[PDB]
Amino acid sequence: SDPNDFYRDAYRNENRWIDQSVFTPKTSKMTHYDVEWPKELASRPVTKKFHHDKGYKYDVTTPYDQRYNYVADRLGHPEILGNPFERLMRLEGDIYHPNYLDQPFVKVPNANPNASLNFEEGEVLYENTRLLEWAKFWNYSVVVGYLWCAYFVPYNIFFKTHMPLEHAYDNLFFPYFQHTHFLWDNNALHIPTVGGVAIYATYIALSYINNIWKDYVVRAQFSKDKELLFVTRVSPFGTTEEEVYEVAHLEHLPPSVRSGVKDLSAQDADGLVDVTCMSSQRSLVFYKGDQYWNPKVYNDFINQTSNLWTRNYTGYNRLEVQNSVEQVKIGFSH
Amino acid sequence: RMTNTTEEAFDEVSHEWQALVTSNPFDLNVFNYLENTQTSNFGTVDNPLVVFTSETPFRYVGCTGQMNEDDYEGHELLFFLLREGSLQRCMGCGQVFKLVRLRNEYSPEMDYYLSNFHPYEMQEMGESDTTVLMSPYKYASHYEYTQFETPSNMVYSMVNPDEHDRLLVDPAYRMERTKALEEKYKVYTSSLREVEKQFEERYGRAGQINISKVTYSTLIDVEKAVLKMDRLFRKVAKFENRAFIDRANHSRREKRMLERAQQRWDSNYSFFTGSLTEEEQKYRDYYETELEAY
Amino acid sequence: MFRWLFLYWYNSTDTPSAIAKVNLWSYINLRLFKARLSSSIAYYILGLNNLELKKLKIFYKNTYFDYIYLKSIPCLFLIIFFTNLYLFL
Amino acid sequence: TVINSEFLTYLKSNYKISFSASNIVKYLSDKSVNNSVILYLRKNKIFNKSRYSRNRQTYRTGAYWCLYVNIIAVVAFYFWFYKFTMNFGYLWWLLYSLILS
Amino acid sequence: MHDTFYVVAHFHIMLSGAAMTGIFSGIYYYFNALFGVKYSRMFGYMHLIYYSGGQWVA
Amino acid sequence: AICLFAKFWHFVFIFLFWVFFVLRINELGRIRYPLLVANVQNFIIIYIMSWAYMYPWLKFIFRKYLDVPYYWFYLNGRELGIRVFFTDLKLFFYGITNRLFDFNPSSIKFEKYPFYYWINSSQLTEFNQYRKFVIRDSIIYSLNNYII
Amino acid sequence: CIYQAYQNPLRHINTGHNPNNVYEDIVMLGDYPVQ
Amino acid sequence: GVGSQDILILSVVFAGISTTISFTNLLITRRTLAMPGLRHRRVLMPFVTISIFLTLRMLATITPVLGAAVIMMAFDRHWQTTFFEYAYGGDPILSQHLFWFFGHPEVYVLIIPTFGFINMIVPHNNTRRVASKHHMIWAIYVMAYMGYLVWGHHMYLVGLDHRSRTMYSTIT
Amino acid sequence: GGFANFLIPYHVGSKDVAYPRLNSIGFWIQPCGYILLAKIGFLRPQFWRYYDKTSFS
Amino acid sequence: PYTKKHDDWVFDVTMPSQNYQTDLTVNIHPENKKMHVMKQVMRQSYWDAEHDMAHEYDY
Amino acid sequence: MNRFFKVSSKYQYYKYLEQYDAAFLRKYQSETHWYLGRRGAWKNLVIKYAGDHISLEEEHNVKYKTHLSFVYLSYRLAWVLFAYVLIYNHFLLGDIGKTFNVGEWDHRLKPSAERDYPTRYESLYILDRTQKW
Amino acid sequence: RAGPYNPNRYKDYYIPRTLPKNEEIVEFVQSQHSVPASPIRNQRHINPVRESGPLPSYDGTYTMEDIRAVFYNTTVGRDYCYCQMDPEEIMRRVPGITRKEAEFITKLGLSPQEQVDFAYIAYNIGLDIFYFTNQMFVARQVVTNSKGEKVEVLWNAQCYEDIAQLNVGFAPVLESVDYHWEIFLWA
Amino acid sequence: GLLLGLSSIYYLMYVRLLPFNKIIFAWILVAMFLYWLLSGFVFFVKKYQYSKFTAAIQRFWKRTYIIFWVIEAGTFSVFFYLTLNASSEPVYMYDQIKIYKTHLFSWRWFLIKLLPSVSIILLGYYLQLTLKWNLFNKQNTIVLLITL
Amino acid sequence: YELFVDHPDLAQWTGTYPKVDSSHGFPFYSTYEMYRDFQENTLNSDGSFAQWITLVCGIYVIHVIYNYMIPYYWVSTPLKNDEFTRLRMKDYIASTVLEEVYGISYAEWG
Ligand SMILES: [Cu+2]
Ligand SMILES: [Mg+2]
Ligand SMILES: [Zn+2]
Ligand SMILES: [Zn+2]
Repeated sequence: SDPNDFYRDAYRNENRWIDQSVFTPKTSKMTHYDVEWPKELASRPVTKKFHHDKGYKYDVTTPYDQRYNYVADRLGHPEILGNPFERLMRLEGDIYHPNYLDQPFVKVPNANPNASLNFEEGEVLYENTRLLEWAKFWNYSVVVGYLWCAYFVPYNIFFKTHMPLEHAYDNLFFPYFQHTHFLWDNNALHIPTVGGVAIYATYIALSYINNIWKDYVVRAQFSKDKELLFVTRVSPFGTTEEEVYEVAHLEHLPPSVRSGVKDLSAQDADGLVDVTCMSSQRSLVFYKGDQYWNPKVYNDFINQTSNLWTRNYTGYNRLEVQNSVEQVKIGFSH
Repeated sequence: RMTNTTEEAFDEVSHEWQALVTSNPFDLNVFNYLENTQTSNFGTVDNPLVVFTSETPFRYVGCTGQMNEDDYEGHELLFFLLREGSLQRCMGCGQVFKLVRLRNEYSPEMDYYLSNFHPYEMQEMGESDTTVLMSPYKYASHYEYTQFETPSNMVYSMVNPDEHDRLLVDPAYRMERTKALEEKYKVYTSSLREVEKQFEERYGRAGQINISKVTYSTLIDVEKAVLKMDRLFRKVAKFENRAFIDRANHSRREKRMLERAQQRWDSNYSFFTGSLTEEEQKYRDYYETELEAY
Repeated sequence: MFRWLFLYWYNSTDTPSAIAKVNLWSYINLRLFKARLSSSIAYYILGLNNLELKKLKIFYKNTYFDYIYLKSIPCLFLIIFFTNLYLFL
Repeated sequence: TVINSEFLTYLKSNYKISFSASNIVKYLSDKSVNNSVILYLRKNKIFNKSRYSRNRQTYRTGAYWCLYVNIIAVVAFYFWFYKFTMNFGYLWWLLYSLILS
Repeated sequence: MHDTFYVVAHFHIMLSGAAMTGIFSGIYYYFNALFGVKYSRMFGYMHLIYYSGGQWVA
Repeated sequence: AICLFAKFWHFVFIFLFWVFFVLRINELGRIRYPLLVANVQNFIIIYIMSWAYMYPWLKFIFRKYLDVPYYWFYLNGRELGIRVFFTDLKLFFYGITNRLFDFNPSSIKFEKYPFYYWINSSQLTEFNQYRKFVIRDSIIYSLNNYII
Repeated sequence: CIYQAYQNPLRHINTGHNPNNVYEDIVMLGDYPVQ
Repeated sequence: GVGSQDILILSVVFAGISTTISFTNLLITRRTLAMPGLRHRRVLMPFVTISIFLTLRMLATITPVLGAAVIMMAFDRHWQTTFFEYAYGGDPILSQHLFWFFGHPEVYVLIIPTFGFINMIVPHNNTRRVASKHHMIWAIYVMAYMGYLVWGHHMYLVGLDHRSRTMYSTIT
Repeated sequence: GGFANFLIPYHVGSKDVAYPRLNSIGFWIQPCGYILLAKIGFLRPQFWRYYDKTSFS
Repeated sequence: PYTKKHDDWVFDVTMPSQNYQTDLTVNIHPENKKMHVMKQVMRQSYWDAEHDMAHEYDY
Repeated sequence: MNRFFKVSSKYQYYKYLEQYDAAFLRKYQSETHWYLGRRGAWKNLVIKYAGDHISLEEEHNVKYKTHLSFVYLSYRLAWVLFAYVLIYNHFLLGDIGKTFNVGEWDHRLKPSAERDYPTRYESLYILDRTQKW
Repeated sequence: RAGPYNPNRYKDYYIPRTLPKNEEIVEFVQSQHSVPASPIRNQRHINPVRESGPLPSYDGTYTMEDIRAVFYNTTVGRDYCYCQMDPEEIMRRVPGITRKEAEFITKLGLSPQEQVDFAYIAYNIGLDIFYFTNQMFVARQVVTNSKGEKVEVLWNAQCYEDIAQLNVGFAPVLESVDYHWEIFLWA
Repeated sequence: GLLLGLSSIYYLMYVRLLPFNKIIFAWILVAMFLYWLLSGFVFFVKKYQYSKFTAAIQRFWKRTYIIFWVIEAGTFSVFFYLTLNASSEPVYMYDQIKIYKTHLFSWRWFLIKLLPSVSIILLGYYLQLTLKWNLFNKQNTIVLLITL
Repeated sequence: YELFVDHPDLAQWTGTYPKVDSSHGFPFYSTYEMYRDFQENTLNSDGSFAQWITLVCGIYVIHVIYNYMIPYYWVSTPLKNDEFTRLRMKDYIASTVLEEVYGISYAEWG
């Protein structure tokens, strides 16, 4: 590796005429790229109606009937059909634009439940009725606290006195004075700002409470074929909201950080276990405890959710590393 | 911090990731930083200054002559609109610049000018964890710092656009393609290993390691410690995840562990000789049948 | 992994065109992580048969602080002597 | 992986290694390969020839915001500094056009 | 002469003369690219004559 | 006051940005690291703007250091900056050690008498108080008569 | 787009984005795609 | 009285906002959107463009000061903060000094682009290289730097300290 | 406006402006100030004319 | 873009196109040039709005 | 190595999970691929296609775009106001009293202003307001 | 008016549609280590030659001193110069010049000294003196590189640092007629 | 939210006896401006939702944020510079109290007053560290607390 | 050379021209445009006139700094001991700048 010597034998001014000879290497032929790639390119369909300024002769239209029909999910997606209220509002959404729905290479998923699916109900797997009462209490407390600390106190503190709070003058080194609301913001931009802020804050608080409470599972019932589990969770108005989940969607898996297993909620005997419906990337937080679950079907639900939590999550031992993966047999057939 | 391209990149992120993964010249020319470009030689008749353009008929270019040490510019800034097809000589400089029309392919011609483009920077790629370091002493010096780690186990493969759609809508096709790609990667790795072995046999080692005996002993000890720590961590993880890994005999193992620890932590103190701890003893008690083999 | 950039481009068997033969590009072959200079002074001189790359390394930079303490004694003693003389004079 | 001696001999007789492999994957190990994830990337035609992405050609929202800012500024300045409000009744044709629009 | 017609003349000749004259020069220097047509020689000369004289006259 | 009003307007802007980010995140269902970092940066900027009332505190040390004339001008001829730093470090170490493992001055005091701290001038006070403190002394005496 | 059908309705959910007199929404005002 | 003064103050505020917007839009491109070869060697760019960039930086300098002065004047006019009343602490000299700190740099930035325009016009007409491009660029930059120190020149009769007057005259 | 917008794309050799939306906003916004600063000489809070007998109204 | 050539090297107006470099019997008289057709300058292009209206139209 | 045990559902497309090692699934459906594992990305493709087209620049929320009535009203009002402002400021500055109306509001603590009259209905009524403190 | 067209609505084949065989991959890897790879571009000049041809001799057919006599006699009148020289003399002045070229040179309208200088320049640099100077290429030249190929160089027009002032054209004309709204349409 | 906002607007209008026509005009103009800004931001978000997030785009967004912060901080810097060297009457006779009018506010309450912003910053940092390992529904509580 | 090899951006901020020897024929891994403004706007470079004028102005400014403001910031309140002396010293430190008085030496010229 004497680099100078390498240079002394690498770039010689004599071989200049042959030095920059870009040569297509005569390497081994690869049928995938040297045979299959050309012929497939050679079979490219052609059209005579390319856009004069923007089209291309090989830009052929793909038939929608030739697009891959949806078989990924056995449940409908009403977001494709939208909501009548939106129609009644004539709202312009990105999930209802027909051009956006006109996928060129694939066929869009069906917006209605698949005809194979039966909507009949079966038997309840788990139930927790007092959760509704607890959630209602929490939501009512949140609403009452927001109203009190935000409106009732501000209403009196701003419109029912002339002396400001001690927090108003602790930082200002100015002579004391009284405050009145009849000589402030003559061009009342503060009124619309306060109204908009209050409306948006109330909406955000409601939506956040609904999202927080919407992950837990309040009532569950596996279907007659146990394919579509009907579950009622907590609704935003404190009521119940019913949905369905496909059997293949739910699972229980080790966390992404294997060191966090000991700090998992399900590690406790009276904890919580999350079934993750992978189809909608949804979560159903069942109470990890024996009292709430139904004895008859639990094992099957346990057998239907425990698929990735295997020995591989811990690794392979010294005697097991020999069988880590499937052996690749190459060259024994030529 | 590195984006999951299989679910995110559609057109622009697709081009950027493809450039960062394959270094295709046009692709590189797609994302070359405007701050600086690789400096080439002066344009001669035999050695034209190769100015690349991604399949564009014309490109504006300025002529500065032969730059000197004293002055960064040699000649007056004369701008010309070089067109693809033939070399053009800036008259004031006599500078022969040749336009190159880059076409999206994998031909050896693309390999000819592979060294004419500076490699793309990976610092700005991916998501960032800090808006901007508001340090006036580091305003234009260091790139943004990140709090998360960047995985390096990724192996990227290009896909035909419509075919990619078929992967996005058909999970079974995605699984089959992933298995086939893993098999292909394994085959390629085995072939590379065989090639390296053959090259070593036909040529020999490049040399001996210029390392110290103390460092060599420390490295051997470090390897042994790494193996031991890996075994210990594996045992700890196996014990911790006992409930979820196995569910049928979990009740029996838990009951046996509780009974054994009851007569070990109550009514009797446990004098532990060696590195065996209470957690290790409980783990050994739980999967008692497991440790009986290996 | 290369030290002299020329050698890096000497005979590259991992060209992207070659990489096109299998369509499998691991992140471990990123160009930005391929090669880097040695940060030492390097001058290309006209050798007897071809150019030779001479390597100038001015100062080794692995000094232990003890050595720094080893050399500082004479200067400190001279400073002390000068201060004492200027005080006495 | 596993490789057969017959295929190895056939390849060696057909191809003799005359150069080393520059791919960094040559330095990879079997466990490291087993700890790898395959990724997919759609390849299609390229249209935006810049480091930055392609941008639209119209901002009617921006134009309208600028016009509204100008109108609001004019009205507020007239009503505050000059204490004057526009008597919109004189331009009957303009008012009719605005109403019809 | 603070705050007087001398200062007024200084300010005007520095701004109205030099800056506007340079603006007109750049307009004529880039008349084609901005307008797409060649300038009108006679009327342009008349403008350059009357504008230059008026500044000094005022 | 003008600075405080500007700070209030900036705080309003930052709150509006945070609210918009929250609404968009709720609409989307997945968080963006750029958005999170931008919100964190806005909050940091607001927090930096929060400590603005300390102008008198900042003025003290700077005006004290600004009053010194040149040492070579021979007004005081004393330049003991680093000397003060080192000696004060040692003295503060000694003072902390004394406050830790020595006799601590007592803080218990009377807390239930009316105007017990309102002390008037007397022979025990030398009557060298403020020249106009006679009114305060008389009021204190009258209040003591009331509370007696 | 008055008397000249430049836009196509099948690709537009809300026809009428520009002032025109030769277009009508495929989704009628009393239409409602139901499940 | 209420009227033209307030209207002018509001117009000045609006102009300052617009100038800030324009300056951001211009300077952001020059720092980021420069071509591959025009990253740092400003001598390559035309004289008019160089003057444009320099005047944009100069405007970005004085615009916040002008805006703050306008805000203070508006507060005095409409809230009576005595920001200019000699009775309880204020001084018209402060307002005059602020206006002059916005004053002379404004004229200096205004007259700058015309020189670049003339320099660009002359070189093409004569088919010759400029006399001293680097020297002219450095002189323009030095004149811009010096314009920030001629504030007292336009207020010589305000009666500042004789040292300040002498310094202002020497800088002018 | 004119010189910068015309030349920076050409002279600086940059694609459009750094913030084209901001450039358009400023171009459309200048008219408000232009009009406001030019109406002060003819419009005053004292609207009535010298011969206007404002006492009657 | 325009691609019509409209001007090339034209002689035989004041300089004869024949080769009389060393023709002592031939004398060139530039003052006796024959009349030619006046070539008006290229008038500015007029937009074919309709086609342009189609070219700049947006779907 | 742990191989998938069995599948119990009805749709045979689910049987594809029976030929993959759990880690592989964890590799292709969890950690990095958790947000996309075992989900048909119809929504992703739809969103990308929608974003690709040159749609109306006016938007209200991430879910739905801006209201057509609001857009039309804002555009018409802006155009009419700009036209009126231009006409008045460039042509109708002669008799401002003929072309302008005087009105303003005073602070509620302060007494009602003399010019604080209802616009366009002055010839019918007179207004006054009680102060507060 | 053509209807809307979506380039992403048509399938494209920029990559093979099938995966390669394991044995084929092994063979390709074996071959890839057996043959040398094509070199990448190296910007090192091999053997530079005088770009404007050989430098003028101290004495000979056309010494540099004669060139030194040209700059002082440079002029640009409003008409062509009928001072046409005898082509043979020009041919005598520049050994290797084509006679017809001199006839073309003598028809240019320059004074005989300038004509001889232009003829010498064309003979030394191989300039094609018959190509018209237009907006696309200001001049055309033919050369023979170190690879021996007979290549053509189109010396194009330039600008005085003002691209806006540069007449960007695609025709062999002199007028500036085209006004492209986008300076960089392809960004 | 709509009920509360409408009730607040009506109560404020009734309290101020606002003129309906002028109030409606001002409110419409403000709504137009705000809606336009929000629509621009939403349009940018929707465009950057997919196939638009380049490293150039990220850098441009960071640069835009930094420029906005710098432009905002400029006026406050001028105000602080004016306030530090604030004007007053002559200290010789006119304004003698300025020597004793330090107006130094005690820091003993500043920390207690400012603690909420620090708590919010700490919660933001925790959320930024937690986003890589948490779920969208799991992190909603942090967002709610930050909003409150 | 080590700095330029390590952090090229800093080298650009330092205006250090590319020190890598590109005689090998292969282009460098990281090229950049130099910003020699710091190396130009100096008294020993093309900015000699600008730097000289700036230095002269700063010397004029430094004289104003050392003799007009800082002494004014020294004494602020009425003093019991030699207040008149301190005020006289402060004022004479500023009221006797030669630029205000040196004319009379050569007065017949004017
Ligand atoms: Cu001035
Ligand atoms: Mg004056
Ligand atoms: Zn040149
Ligand atoms: Zn740095």
